[PDB]
Amino acid sequence: AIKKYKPTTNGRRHMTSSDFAEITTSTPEKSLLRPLKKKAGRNNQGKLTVRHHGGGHKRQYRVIDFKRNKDGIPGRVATIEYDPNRSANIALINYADGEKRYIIAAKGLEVGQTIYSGAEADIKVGNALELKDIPVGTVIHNIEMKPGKGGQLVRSAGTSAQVLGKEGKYVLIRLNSGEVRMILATCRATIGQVGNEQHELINIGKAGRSRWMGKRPTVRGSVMNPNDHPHGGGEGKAPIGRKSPMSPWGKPTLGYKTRKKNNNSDKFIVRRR
Amino acid sequence: DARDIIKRPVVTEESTSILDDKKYTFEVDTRATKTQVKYAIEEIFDVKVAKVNVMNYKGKLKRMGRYAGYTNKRRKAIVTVTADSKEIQF
Amino acid sequence: MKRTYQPSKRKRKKVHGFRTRMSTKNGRRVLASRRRKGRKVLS
RNA sequence: GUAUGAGUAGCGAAAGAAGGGUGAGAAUCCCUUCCACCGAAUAUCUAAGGUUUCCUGAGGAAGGCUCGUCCGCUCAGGGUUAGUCGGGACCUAAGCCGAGGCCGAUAGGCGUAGGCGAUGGACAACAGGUAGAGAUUCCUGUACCAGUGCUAAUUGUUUAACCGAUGGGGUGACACAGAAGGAUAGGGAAUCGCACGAAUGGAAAUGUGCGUCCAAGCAGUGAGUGUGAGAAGUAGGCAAAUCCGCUUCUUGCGAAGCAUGAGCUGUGAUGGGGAAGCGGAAGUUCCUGAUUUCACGCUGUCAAGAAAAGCCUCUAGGAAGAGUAGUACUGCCCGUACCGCAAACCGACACAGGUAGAUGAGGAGAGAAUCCUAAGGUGAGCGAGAGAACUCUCGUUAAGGAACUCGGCAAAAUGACCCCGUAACUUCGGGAGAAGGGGUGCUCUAUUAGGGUGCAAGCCCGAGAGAGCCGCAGUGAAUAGGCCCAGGCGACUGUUUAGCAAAAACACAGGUCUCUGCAAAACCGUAAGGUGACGUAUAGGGGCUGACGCCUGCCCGGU
Ligand SMILES: [Mg+2]
Ligand SMILES: [Mg+2]
Ligand SMILES: [Mg+2]
Ligand SMILES: [Mg+2]
Ligand SMILES: [Mg+2]
Ligand SMILES: [Mg+2]
Ligand SMILES: [Mg+2]
Ligand SMILES: [Mg+2]
Ligand SMILES: [Mg+2]
Ligand SMILES: [Mg+2]
Ligand SMILES: [Mg+2]
Ligand SMILES: [Mg+2]
Ligand SMILES: [Mg+2]
Ligand SMILES: [Mg+2]
Ligand SMILES: [Mg+2]
Ligand SMILES: [Mg+2]
Ligand SMILES: [Mg+2]
Ligand SMILES: [Mg+2]
Ligand SMILES: [Mg+2]
Ligand SMILES: [Mg+2]
Ligand SMILES: [Mg+2]
Ligand SMILES: [Mg+2]
Ligand SMILES: [Mg+2]
Ligand SMILES: [Mg+2]
Ligand SMILES: [Mg+2]
Ligand SMILES: [Mg+2]
Ligand SMILES: [Mg+2]
Ligand SMILES: [Mg+2]
Ligand SMILES: [Mg+2]
Ligand SMILES: [Mg+2]
Ligand SMILES: [Mg+2]
Ligand SMILES: [Mg+2]
Ligand SMILES: [Mg+2]
Ligand SMILES: [Mg+2]
Ligand SMILES: [Mg+2]
Ligand SMILES: [Mg+2]
Ligand SMILES: [Mg+2]
Ligand SMILES: [Mg+2]
Ligand SMILES: [Mg+2]
Ligand SMILES: [Mg+2]
Ligand SMILES: [Mg+2]
Ligand SMILES: [Mg+2]
Ligand SMILES: [Mg+2]
Repeated sequence: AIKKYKPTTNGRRHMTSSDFAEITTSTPEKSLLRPLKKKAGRNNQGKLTVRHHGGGHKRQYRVIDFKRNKDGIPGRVATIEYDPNRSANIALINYADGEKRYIIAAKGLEVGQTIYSGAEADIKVGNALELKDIPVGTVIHNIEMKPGKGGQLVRSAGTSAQVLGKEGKYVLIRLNSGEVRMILATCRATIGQVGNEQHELINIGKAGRSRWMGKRPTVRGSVMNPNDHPHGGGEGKAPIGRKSPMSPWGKPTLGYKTRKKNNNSDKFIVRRR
Repeated sequence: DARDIIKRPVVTEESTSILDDKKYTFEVDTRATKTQVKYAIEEIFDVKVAKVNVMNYKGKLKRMGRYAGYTNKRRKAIVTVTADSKEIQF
Repeated sequence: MKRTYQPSKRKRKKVHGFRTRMSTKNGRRVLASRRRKGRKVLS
């Protein structure tokens, strides 16, 4: 659920949060943790190449398998946990061997359920199969581009996709953005929907919370000088005195398309978003 | 190179005062360790060394008219011998 | 008043020392120039 | 090089006085007494930085904003001692270098294995003494860590004592806020000890002054805080595992057991420290009580909070010697002087500026505020004497009370604690300490009524009431909101032109448009390689608007 705050301060007036009712434990799995360091949008050369990044709470990386390789061995859902590195929650799986893993928590995943991987798996939320064993019309997530590489598409909280049909070596999928795409039939996917679907209703409330999440302020191009932006200059407030609005580097930025014109995957895309 | 590890004794008021407690002050070259000093002393003087302490001294800045320089660096060792041992005359 | 010079032995050695000059072609060029002029202190 | 201004400006925040001494010479150097200043510092440690400025004996050309017999100045001799402290021989972070490698007119750029790199992790010593200069370093007592030989017993020999990974696993190993406890440090009263017992009206004791202890180690204990155990079996842990992980059974409980733990007690101590006169007295009981420690222990929250070594265990392996007790011996390199809120560091100066951390007493007090003091430290490197204008920093003013001025600028006024009382409007939180009124000292009832502590003795805290007393005045000093009405702008906290502008400007949470299917778009770079992102359309980049409420109309001819 979404928890609202009483207006005891001007900073808490419109602020909403999550109640974390799905989180069953607050202690991560020590052997699956790796260190993360902030890069703040800096390069090999140490130069700022992406703006508005830097200076949040420190985090620690949790290793997650997007591959789902362990076929045949049953796995039990042990914990549902908070992950600082993504918008979804994660689930800890105990395998009957004695091996522990982290996966993306799907909608309707509960502690105590059992999940499988492979061809003999059933079509049930949390199982991973190959795209040619998944019937038409089912909602999937964690789709992989290349076989054996790991899920790449539809991984953020609340997202989902459907199977639309076969053509033999490929399968038609409708992605979360509405685009229809062709994927190899030997690529894997997980049945269900990603499970933190209320994430988009949260109202940040303060500038400080944004600074906590690692975001630096953004300055409009109109209040700069002419040597910094194509929109800078003028006496008082000024309109966009150009044929089109511009980016800080030239390059029209309202309706102008940026996908490469001679791009190699244009033969696997049936309908554009 | 026992005679190279030990250069000369040190004769001041403090060293002369501690001479009566079976402690002898020497100037040693600037690369020798405590153990080397101990074995050089035992070979040169035929005593039984109980302990060695060492310290380093920087050179002092001096002037003699339009010309300024430094004196030499020094390494100074105090050697104390066992109670049942002979003494060094100085 | 905080002034511009705030000394540090290590920082001085790491930015202007002999081994920092010897690590680049332009630093060795600086050393060669200072040797040609005849200065007593290089780096 | 030398004049003029000119014996003029200045002599860099501050309390001194007298008596002795030294000397050729004294406001200025030394000693004594009295007075004054700081005291969450102007006291004590200690990093950085400086580099001999440290001590002793001589000196007075120059330096010292005056003088100088003096000096951080000149000359000559001295002075810094470590198995345990801080660093290396131990570990790693950001970052840097980088065999082969990839990329590129040259030069070179990037990067793997590997390696450096603390501001962090691990790691064994305490208490006294030291009169020119060093002290957890020297010396005196009493220890600990790692090793070595020599003795004396014990035990083992390839179904193999014992050792054991450069490998597996566990630990190491981590945020922020809140509250209540235990203990100790600290503070204070009695008691006890030593001395005095008094100048001017009084006091031989309800008089005054000073003091009323001691480690590490070793042995015991301990407020407590976490806490489930046993047995079988193994698609996993690159091989193996008796170790871990997982599963199933029996067993289950504020009762134990196990791991941790501040402190306390005995020894250390026939020692040390210590007044009164070499000598060396007393060292008890009670109250108060942490900003320290138990301890990130408990509870709560979202923004979800290093690594590696080390240590322990497991096998793979190595193996005929091994441990045990006692003794004696072994333990390297670098730093160590002195200044360190400052005359020794950064500011050209013996410069009203700046400079990380630890400690930081009493009365009154919520307090590290405020005023006066303790321990400790200072009297500030030009003076004396007159008491004009004018300038500066201060204190009071009759009657009036903004008439001043661009403008109440500046100044004056309010201010603590307790009680009563409190408006429009509102997003229901606020507005609000709104506004406006009243009270406040001391004595007796009174070692109170009642509380805390204690076995008691006793010690600490302590209202309501009555009766009185005195001043012009009772938070009698210092420190401690002025308030109200109405309008523009920007919702708000925040940011900005170092050195003329702090804002109505920027940011902001929210809104909307647009691009992007992942070798994503976008951005840096010739490229390789990167950021985006160890992310995946509830995500990421760009444009405009700027909380919230009601809304955002017509035009696609032109670009
Ligand atoms: Mg980083
Ligand atoms: Mg840049
Ligand atoms: Mg941005
Ligand atoms: Mg913009
Ligand atoms: Mg497209
Ligand atoms: Mg030695
Ligand atoms: Mg030295
Ligand atoms: Mg020395
Ligand atoms: Mg060159
Ligand atoms: Mg002149
Ligand atoms: Mg005098
Ligand atoms: Mg000198
Ligand atoms: Mg002078
Ligand atoms: Mg002068
Ligand atoms: Mg004289
Ligand atoms: Mg001198
Ligand atoms: Mg050491
Ligand atoms: Mg090393
Ligand atoms: Mg240690
Ligand atoms: Mg032995
Ligand atoms: Mg380890
Ligand atoms: Mg007393
Ligand atoms: Mg087991
Ligand atoms: Mg005394
Ligand atoms: Mg006490
Ligand atoms: Mg505390
Ligand atoms: Mg060595
Ligand atoms: Mg040494
Ligand atoms: Mg040394
Ligand atoms: Mg000092
Ligand atoms: Mg007060
Ligand atoms: Mg004052
Ligand atoms: Mg005093
Ligand atoms: Mg009166
Ligand atoms: Mg008064
Ligand atoms: Mg600004
Ligand atoms: Mg809002
Ligand atoms: Mg936007
Ligand atoms: Mg990444
Ligand atoms: Mg967007
Ligand atoms: Mg933008
Ligand atoms: Mg516009
Ligand atoms: Mg509103």
